[PDB]
Amino acid sequence: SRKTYTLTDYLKNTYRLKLYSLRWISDHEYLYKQENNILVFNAEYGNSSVFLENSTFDEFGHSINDYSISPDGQFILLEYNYVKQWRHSYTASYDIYDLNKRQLITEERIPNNTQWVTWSPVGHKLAYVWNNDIYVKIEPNLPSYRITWTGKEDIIYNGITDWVYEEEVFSAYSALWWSPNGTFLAYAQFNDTEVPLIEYSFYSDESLQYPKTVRVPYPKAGAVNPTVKFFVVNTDSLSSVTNATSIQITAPASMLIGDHYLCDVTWATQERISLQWLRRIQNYSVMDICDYDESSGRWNCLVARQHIEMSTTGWVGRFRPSEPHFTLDGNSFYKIISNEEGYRHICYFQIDKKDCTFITKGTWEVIGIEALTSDYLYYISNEYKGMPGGRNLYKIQLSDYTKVTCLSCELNPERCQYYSVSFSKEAKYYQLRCSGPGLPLYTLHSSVNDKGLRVLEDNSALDKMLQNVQMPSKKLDFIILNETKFWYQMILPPHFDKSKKYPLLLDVYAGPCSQKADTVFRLNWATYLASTENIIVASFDGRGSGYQGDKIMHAINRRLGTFEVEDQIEAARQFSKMGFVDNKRIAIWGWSYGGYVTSMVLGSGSGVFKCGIAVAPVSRWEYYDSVYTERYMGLPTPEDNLDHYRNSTVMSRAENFKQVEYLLIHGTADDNVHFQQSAQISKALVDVGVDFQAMWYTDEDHGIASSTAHQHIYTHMSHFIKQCFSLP
Amino acid sequence: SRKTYTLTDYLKNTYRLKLYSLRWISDHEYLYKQENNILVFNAEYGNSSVFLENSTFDEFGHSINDYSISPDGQFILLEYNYVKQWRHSYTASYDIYDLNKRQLITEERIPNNTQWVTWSPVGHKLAYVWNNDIYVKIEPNLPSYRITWTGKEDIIYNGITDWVYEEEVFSAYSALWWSPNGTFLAYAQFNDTEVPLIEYSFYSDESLQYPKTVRVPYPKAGAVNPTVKFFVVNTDSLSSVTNATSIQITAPASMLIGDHYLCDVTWATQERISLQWLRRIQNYSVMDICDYDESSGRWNCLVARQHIEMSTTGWVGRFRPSEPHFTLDGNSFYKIISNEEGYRHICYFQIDKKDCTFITKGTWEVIGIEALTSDYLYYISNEYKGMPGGRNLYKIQLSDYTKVTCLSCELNPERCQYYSVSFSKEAKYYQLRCSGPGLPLYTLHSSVNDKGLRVLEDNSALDKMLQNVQMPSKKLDFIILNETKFWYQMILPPHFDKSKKYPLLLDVYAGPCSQKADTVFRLNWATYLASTENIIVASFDGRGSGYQGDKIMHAINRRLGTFEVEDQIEAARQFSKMGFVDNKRIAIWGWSYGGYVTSMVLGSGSGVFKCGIAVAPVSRWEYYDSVYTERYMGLPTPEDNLDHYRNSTVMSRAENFKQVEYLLIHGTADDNVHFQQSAQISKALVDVGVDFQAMWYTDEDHGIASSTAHQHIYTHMSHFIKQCFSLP
Ligand SMILES: CCCC[C@H]1CN2CCc3cc(OC)c(OC)cc3[C@@H]2C[C@@H]1N
Ligand SMILES: CCCC[C@H]1CN2CCc3cc(OC)c(OC)cc3[C@@H]2C[C@@H]1N
Ligand SMILES: *[C@@H]1O[C@H](CO)[C@@H](O)[C@H](O)[C@H]1NC(C)=O
Ligand SMILES: *[C@@H]1O[C@H](CO)[C@@H](O)[C@H](O)[C@H]1NC(C)=O
Ligand SMILES: *[C@@H]1O[C@H](CO)[C@@H](O)[C@H](O)[C@H]1NC(C)=O
Ligand SMILES: *[C@@H]1O[C@H](CO)[C@@H](O)[C@H](O)[C@H]1NC(C)=O
Ligand SMILES: *[C@@H]1O[C@H](CO)[C@@H](O)[C@H](O)[C@H]1NC(C)=O
Ligand SMILES: *[C@@H]1O[C@H](CO)[C@@H](O)[C@H](O)[C@H]1NC(C)=O
Ligand SMILES: *[C@@H]1O[C@H](CO)[C@@H](O)[C@H](O)[C@H]1NC(C)=O
Ligand SMILES: *[C@@H]1O[C@H](CO)[C@@H](O)[C@H](O)[C@H]1NC(C)=O
Repeated sequence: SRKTYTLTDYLKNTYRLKLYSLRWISDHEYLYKQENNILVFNAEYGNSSVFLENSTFDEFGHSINDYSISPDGQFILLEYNYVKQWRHSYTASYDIYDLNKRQLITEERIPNNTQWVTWSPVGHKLAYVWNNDIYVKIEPNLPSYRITWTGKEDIIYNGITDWVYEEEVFSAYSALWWSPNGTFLAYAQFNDTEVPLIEYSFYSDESLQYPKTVRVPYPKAGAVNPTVKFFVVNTDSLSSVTNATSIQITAPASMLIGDHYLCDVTWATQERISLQWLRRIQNYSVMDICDYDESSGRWNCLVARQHIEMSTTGWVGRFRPSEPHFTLDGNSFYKIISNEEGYRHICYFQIDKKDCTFITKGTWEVIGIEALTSDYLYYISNEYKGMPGGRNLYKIQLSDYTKVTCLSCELNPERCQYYSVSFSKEAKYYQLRCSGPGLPLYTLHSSVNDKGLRVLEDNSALDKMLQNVQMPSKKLDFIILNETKFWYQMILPPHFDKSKKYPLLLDVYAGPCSQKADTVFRLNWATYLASTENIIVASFDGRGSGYQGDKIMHAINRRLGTFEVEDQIEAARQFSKMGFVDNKRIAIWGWSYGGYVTSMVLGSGSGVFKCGIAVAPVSRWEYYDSVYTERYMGLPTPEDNLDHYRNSTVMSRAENFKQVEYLLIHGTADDNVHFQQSAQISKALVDVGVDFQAMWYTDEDHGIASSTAHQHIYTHMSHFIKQCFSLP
Repeated sequence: SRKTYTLTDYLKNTYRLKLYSLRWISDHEYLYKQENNILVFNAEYGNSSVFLENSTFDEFGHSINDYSISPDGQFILLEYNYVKQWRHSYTASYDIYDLNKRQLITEERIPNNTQWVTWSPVGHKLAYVWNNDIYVKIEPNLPSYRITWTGKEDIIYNGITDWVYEEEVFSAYSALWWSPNGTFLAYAQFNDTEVPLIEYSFYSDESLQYPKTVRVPYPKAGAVNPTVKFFVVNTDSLSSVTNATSIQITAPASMLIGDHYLCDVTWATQERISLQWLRRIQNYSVMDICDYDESSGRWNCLVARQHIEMSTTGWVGRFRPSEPHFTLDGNSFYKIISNEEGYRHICYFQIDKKDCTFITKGTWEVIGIEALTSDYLYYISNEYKGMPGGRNLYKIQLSDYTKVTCLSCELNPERCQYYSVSFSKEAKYYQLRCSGPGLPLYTLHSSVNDKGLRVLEDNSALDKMLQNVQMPSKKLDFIILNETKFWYQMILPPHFDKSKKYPLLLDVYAGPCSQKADTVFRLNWATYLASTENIIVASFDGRGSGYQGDKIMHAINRRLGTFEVEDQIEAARQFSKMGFVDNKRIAIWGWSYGGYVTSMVLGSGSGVFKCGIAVAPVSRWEYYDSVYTERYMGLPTPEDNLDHYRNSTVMSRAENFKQVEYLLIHGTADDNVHFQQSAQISKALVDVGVDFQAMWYTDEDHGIASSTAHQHIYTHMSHFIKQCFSLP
């Protein structure tokens, strides 16, 4: 009798997850916005005050898009006129509000169209990027000092990243790193002069008579990539008219030998910086430890003090060399590295000593190091109950590595099995965030004795609303494939009955180091497919998937479009043979890597799938960017991996699509996986005389996330699946 | 007759129409290519021999695309390495083969990537265009003389047209016109400096890592058009030492005022050239008559023999100002003009005298003037039986305009109601070519006592094959709307039965001066829809259509997207009265203008139609080109016609589409109706939440005509109509 979770429920966000986003600002207080007052909370006692009144900025004259408060609390950055670029990059105007006064500063304002801004970690110093050059402000109302002069659109980038670096190396537009003193400003410079450009049309509003051509430096696989330089500027010694001096730190000879990348920047102490560098062949990376010299005024990186990571089995790190977490003095640090068994665990490194010491071990993996104090290192792993898709927070005592406590496993075992955490400064308190399988639960804690302080948001409101609807349930379990455990999940319709046969949709991603079977609670298309259409939606993590060691993750090294595709077919075969799935109605779908796999599956000739939907698929590894592709496939030269680059396109399997109903969708302004990719898929289908369905989304990019497009594509695919499954 | 006309038959051409394409080379011989042998024929007696054996160039090494034989029969041009540009333009390599000898010419060869070649009209001089400049050859083996030096790719065009001029004005690449002597070479020169560029992606073979951006100068409505200059060179007075002397002919002062076009160039005599010009507001045109001054060396155009044409109710001419046919002495010419009742007839003009004399009159129109001799003007009209969609050859005795014979009406009246003609030089012989309603029949005749000589091709073969197929029939008829006749044609399934209800597809074009209802015999898609799928396929010629005078044709002046659209809806309504149509299954489709109308109909909210298909549609007139659009729509400024430009888009009707099932298809490399036009439609249906189907064809242009793409779209449209009509 209750209503079912409908397509329109998902689309209009009728059942919302409540959140509790805070920003720790000290060792015992955080900022939180409530009824859009920016408040401060005292962690120990829960009491709150009003940092910045909701009312303030009513007469400001513009919609304020985000804010940032100076660390040593005398000012606040008001971000407005936000215009978005790529995944992380955006441009914006900024005002500055002086708090010890009811006043916006009116002089020496940060310019409009600013590319990036950042407070120093302490005090109130400002660093920004405009027209691709760096600028520094010592005080909010004074003139800025110009640090670089070489900035040029699409060509020279100072302190911000170019397209590849934003997307694949740093996951940020930013390329600035202040010292903990705020004395030193470090920045990377990127040169893209000889990097080719991907070009495409943007139509814009009807009123535009002629289409625009968007042109972006984008190094496709095996092209000339950008180069990078790294610099450091003393921010305390600057002159109103005399040009600032930037000291350059050079990459180690073992990288300058060829094409390479800056991969990580991390200050250790006020006088030591850590640089991780990675060879274009992503086999070899070097951590450089560089110290400031009182005498010379320069930075020396002792060769004997370098740290090396190699991989014989695949590439380095999960998507990148892991982050190093330094002890307070800067003499040692902790880092995730693959152990001799191939499982990623925490290793202890001392700076002028060579090997490192494993402090965690076993048939699971550490996912991230989240905080370090002199008594404790806190990390998240999937150790609990051997479930690779779970997540908990653990604690190690550094005086005995065997002394390990799990801090989150038993807090709410049935409801919470997927945590993330956010510690105050010095880790005096931590916010725990549970993401499923029940409703998300946010809690606060004290670290001295790991006591539960409160409950910050339990989503009770959601709970009450959901009780009135036929929600689906989720199964997490595993199958065996050739002596190995591989997990899967199913989203089962309500009042599921195993004596009936249900149509099955295989939801697939399957990119390297991905995980599609886990314990998090989601409200999404699948929810609707199952609750209203009684469709089983299934996902499976096969060879190539992550968090279960290298044997499985690297099985696909130098070989995309291979074991990961086979394994999705085999999982389906095995789902077929469960008494409850009708083998006449099995479909497959996915987005991005997911579309490539889905396409490669549909073109395999397996006979197992009736129909599928590929959204924004890669169709040919030579079409995608250099950093991601080569990491998994090497270079597409005959000397290296050209044959497989050629044997693993969707075009080559064009003939087999005659055996299936295929819907191909792609947005036309996709700057990440270019429309070209699906354009070649269709040309290939056409050359061979195969019918299929298509949908381009004008001006949409890789996420197809504009509100109306979003509603449309999911509307379009629901029609498609419904009809594939003879469902009215 | 048992078997059916099948989709594959259409697509694979199981049933070929034979043709008889001949090339006259004198008053009494023609050449004909049978197999690959070139044959020469005698028209009077009908004997024939082999001019060029198919074997001659077996060791040429390159596949020969076409040939052109010098008018004095001494040499032949071989065209190879043919690369297609737009509709008429293309590049190619050329060799010249000396006939009296059997020698290829090795000296001073025509260059690669040549853009246009043409023999003089009498002898064997050559004029070609390479890198946008004109070169002349007196003798095939001698060095060429460079006539222009200003040529610049995409900017200066000497002797060839820019994109608009090629497609909308001359319907040709060529912009060279030899004088009948061969003495003078007259050529146009276009300057596209300020014309904006349409840009679009072209993806090419799979192997291209980066898509190429194609950029073409193309004035969209109301943008900066190209400019034109006209020159005439004396080709008898060229030297190697001195440069060629080009004499410019300026346009009339009444054209120089504002923006204008060069519409027609026609040589009257060895020393007289006729030029027509047209004002950007294409409602006024001026014919200029220019003579060579033997002493001066110049060309003078006496403002006094200027002839003016103005239209009160609309534009000038059908798709342009009609062409003049000059009597041999040059002093007078005949030309089709709209008369005072609004019908297009032949008018006689004497060069220095006012007005002109109409030699034909009546409620019908002359379609073309086909030949002129001392005693007779030959022309084609649609007078016979008052059928606007019929065509016939007529003869008028010049010494008494009331003496008008129909030369074609009674030859084969039940089989032939649509002819075209081709006359030999001096018109002593003519080939008739009938196109329907029966199978095409090609016949040769002598002009003396308009006698039949021979039957050239009667398609007997095709006849018998077709006897064994259940072919559809064709109903050609009319409906009365106000006090006016509007013609439709129906394509009826075999064994038609006026008692049963058939589903109907309205096949629409409906752009200005178009005619969809006629007596032509066609084997096409509609053929299949009727014969195999038992679908009636109807076309209708309403307001804005042509060959019925101006009341009908100009009714849509400055109002595109109105009466032509309404009228198609009304036609389908009328078809429903007629009791053999199922009004729950009426559909509509079109290409180009047809696409535009279909989409405008589908969005009218009319309820009449269930579904439709739009291929390569214009969606906004500001997107299409300047010459065509401004012809019917004026300028898109507030002071001229901007409101209707904005009330006539497909985008604005978007909400209405929820009422129907729509399929939109467009080639990504359409340089004519830019993909932009459908990209904007798709985004508008998306912004308003209307579902629909789509299909882009990568790298195809406005014709989407490569064999595979053609097979695929028609396959895909078949599936669409079939399911729209609940037909298996
Ligand atoms: C064919 C399309 C594939 C697309 C992207 C997939 N994402 C998601 C996971 C991830 C996670 C990263 O750090 C955690 C990360 O750090 C660079 C990159 C990525 C990749 C980057 C790649 N751009
Ligand atoms: C909205 C798209 C429609 C575009 C095309 C329509 N055709 C058909 C009729 C026609 C007939 C002509 O001579 C008879 C002609 O001579 C230049 C041009 C045309 C136009 C050219 C214009 N390219
Ligand atoms: C919390 O309460 C204590 C006692 O009044 C006070 O000192 C503190 O400032 C309060 N904190 C906030 C952020 O309101
Ligand atoms: C402003 O803050 C008050 C104080 O609680 C809150 O109740 C009110 O709803 C907020 N007003 C706005 C602008 O949302
Ligand atoms: C930036 O923007 C505002 C309006 O957009 C303008 O008035 C101002 O002068 C510009 N310069 C600033 C604030 O840096
Ligand atoms: C960028 O590198 C190019 C070499 O491709 C060089 O010409 C240029 O000087 C470099 N610019 C800077 C500022 O490093
Ligand atoms: C036709 O016959 C005449 C007389 O035999 C011959 O001279 C002439 O060359 C022939 N022409 C052709 C093209 O066969
Ligand atoms: C044209 O190209 C072909 C191959 O490049 C060559 O044989 C010839 O010499 C070229 N130049 C000409 C024909 O003018
Ligand atoms: C073409 O037109 C441009 C723009 O008016 C002008 O400056 C240029 O000289 C012209 N070129 C020629 C060769 O006519
Ligand atoms: C020939 O004439 C053109 C312009 O008329 C000039 O640009 C070219 O250099 C000339 N060369 C000679 C041979 O006089």
